[PDB]
Amino acid sequence: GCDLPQNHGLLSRNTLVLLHQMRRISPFLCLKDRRDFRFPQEMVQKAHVMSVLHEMLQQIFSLFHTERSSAAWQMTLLDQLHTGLHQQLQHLETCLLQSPALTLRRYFQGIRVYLKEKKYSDCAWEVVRMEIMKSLFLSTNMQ
Amino acid sequence: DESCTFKISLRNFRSILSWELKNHSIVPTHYTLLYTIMSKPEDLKVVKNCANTTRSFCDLTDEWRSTHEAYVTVLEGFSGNTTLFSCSHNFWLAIDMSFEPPEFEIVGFTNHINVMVKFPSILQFDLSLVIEEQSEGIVKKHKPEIMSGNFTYIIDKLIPNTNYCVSVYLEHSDEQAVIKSPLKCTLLPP
Amino acid sequence: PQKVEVDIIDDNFILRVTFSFDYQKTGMDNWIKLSGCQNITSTKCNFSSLKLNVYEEIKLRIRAEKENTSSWYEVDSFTPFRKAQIGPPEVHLEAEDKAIVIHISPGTKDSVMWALDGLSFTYSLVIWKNSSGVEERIENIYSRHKIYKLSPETTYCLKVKAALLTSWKIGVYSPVHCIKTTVENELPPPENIEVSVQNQNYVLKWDYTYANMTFQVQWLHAFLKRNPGNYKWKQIPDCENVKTTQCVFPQNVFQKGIYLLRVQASDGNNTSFWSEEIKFDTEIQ
Ligand SMILES: *[C@@H]1O[C@H](CO)[C@@H](O)[C@H](O)[C@H]1NC(C)=O
Repeated sequence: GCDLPQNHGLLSRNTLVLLHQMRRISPFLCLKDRRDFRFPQEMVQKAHVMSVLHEMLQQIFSLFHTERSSAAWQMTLLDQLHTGLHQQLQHLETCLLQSPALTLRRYFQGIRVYLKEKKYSDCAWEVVRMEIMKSLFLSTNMQ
Repeated sequence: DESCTFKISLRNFRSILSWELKNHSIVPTHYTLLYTIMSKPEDLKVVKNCANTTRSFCDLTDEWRSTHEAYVTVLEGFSGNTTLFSCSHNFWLAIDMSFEPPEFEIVGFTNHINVMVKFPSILQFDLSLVIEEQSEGIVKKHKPEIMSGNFTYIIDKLIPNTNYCVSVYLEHSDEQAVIKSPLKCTLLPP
Repeated sequence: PQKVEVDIIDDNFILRVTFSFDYQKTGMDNWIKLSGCQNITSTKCNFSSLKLNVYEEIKLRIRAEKENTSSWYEVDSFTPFRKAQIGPPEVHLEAEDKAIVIHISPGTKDSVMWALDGLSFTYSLVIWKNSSGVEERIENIYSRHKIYKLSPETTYCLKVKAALLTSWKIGVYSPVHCIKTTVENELPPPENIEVSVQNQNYVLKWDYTYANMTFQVQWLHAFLKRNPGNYKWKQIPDCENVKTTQCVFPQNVFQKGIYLLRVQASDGNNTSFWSEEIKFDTEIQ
């Protein structure tokens, strides 16, 4: 089996804390730019538990590495977001020894599109970050 | 300018959104509180507890049961036939909420001590109850297993005519600091 | 209409006359015309034009006509992502005296099949000497990886394929590429790097073999080995042109989290290649 470093609960947390600290405007002003993203809550089987997780972070990674993301978030907090997403991914994926991941991804496309629509706006960006944070929390009820 | 600032903590197991005002010339008299969320696009509910309250705080223990959602809230204060101002803010319970220690008593015996932790009888978070036993230089942390009104953990294998100090406290996470219960000390019968 | 089966690699549909392609979403009531896929001699349908939700469960119809008669063929329902194949990665090789630098990127860039999954990419490599046929296999490398310990003036060939761990999807090998390592550099690179800390300052040491040399040291964010496009090796500034085999700077220059480091000997005229990279975790005490 795979045993994460004792300090991985500490890793998944630091992502949430960053996603928090990246907040730019008052989520009030954006209650108009809201949207149900239809997250696949039903998810959250140890092997699955890891796939779904690795499934998600890489996506969170992919979504916040964008040319555009770099233009709506202070760069410092991007780099540490990215550093702690890679380090989580890296030793999770080290366990490559031996609907599902697909619902997760259609889900993430929505977010990719929903933005293109709302035209990479300030509020559009909050909505996402915030949304991501929820989903991550939910995700994070897996230890 | 004018800024409202909010404290959200769990006291006696009751969530409690408080708030203070800074740089307000005319301080209101009554406040009303609204909150919504971001996940689905609803409209502000109006907390009934806290509609038109004189007190500078609210009891959200029944409206905000989810750790994994983000609650955005509008406070407004009226001082006369008027709406003085309206500020906003949001909270993530998993981050913003402080967790006050519960009430506890201890009772000294020959070979052991008896901590009774007075919970209430009635939602919940991923918290862990610590009971901390301080002797000379020593400090054995005790975390018992899973809130039922009075709760009794038994500190055992203790040396008589020795002195002990009990501290109690809930810790949501390693990272976030923890509030410790005031110290209570007894002496074991010989 | 007789059921024809299609296999998808990348953004294309390969069937295995002139054809017209149409598709219907699940709960099918209507058929959409695939543009660029109608009245075409070729079997392969390229749909990197909308056709979003490769994720959704589409059904494909194909019309094939011989002479003046049209034959109709439907296809079993499928989600294209599930049936898709990672085409041959793109490879560029950079040559050194004793190392080959590899920069891989998905072929057919800006694909709609990969989209977001386009950074999830984990490649695996196969490499051998022209003469000796001796083949070392390397697995799960990120998009940028450099291979060391290679004899100079030797032609090495290699071929690689992309893979996605979570998806479990795996696909085609690149075509083999070959490069001849350059003529051995007189200045071997500095070697045996080591990060330790003194007081509140960072100390970084390594082993050069030639006295009287000035060195330049640079770093990179650790994760940035993953993304395949864009990535500059910022040079740690105290280290600028040090005259000795060690460099020290205060721990501050680096904020939390990982970095990479390499160190290069220059004698002002010619310059040695770079040292092997070192993962550094600012949380190394
Ligand atoms: C590899 O060697 C073969 C003969 O064994 C020769 O045909 C081929 O051209 C060589 N390729 C390179 C790139 O040296």
